[PDB]
Amino acid sequence: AAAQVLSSVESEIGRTTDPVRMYMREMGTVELLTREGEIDIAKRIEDGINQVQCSVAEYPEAI
DNA sequence: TTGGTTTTTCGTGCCATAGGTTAATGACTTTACAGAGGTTACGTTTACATACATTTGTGAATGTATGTACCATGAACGTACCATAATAGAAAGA
Repeated sequence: AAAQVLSSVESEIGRTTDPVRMYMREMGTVELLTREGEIDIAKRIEDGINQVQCSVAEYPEAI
């Protein structure tokens, strides 16, 4: 959703081999998250860890 | 009157009687080689006490080992002198 700006950037770039500008042009796609926006990410982490632990608990020979 | 055959002495040559230095094998005798017999001072073999090493446990040096819970949201963070010409490349008008 941000490659249209990166194409116009790379049209100006004369094959820069320095990884610093390359790194801080690939990392600039995702913007800043909000303060309470990562709470839902943490809850999805909770749901994933709980699903893995339920999959372990349904295995009978783990005990 | 002169040359040459004949003849006799005489010192010289040949033969025989005497008598002495010195070769012979030996018998020497002296030196050298061959025979055993008592004595010396080592050279190899053996046992025994003590020593440096080398083999063990035990008290200290470091070293990775995982974490610390007000708030920390994009940049190079100071690099650098700018020579010269063979050979290609990506486009721009011929």
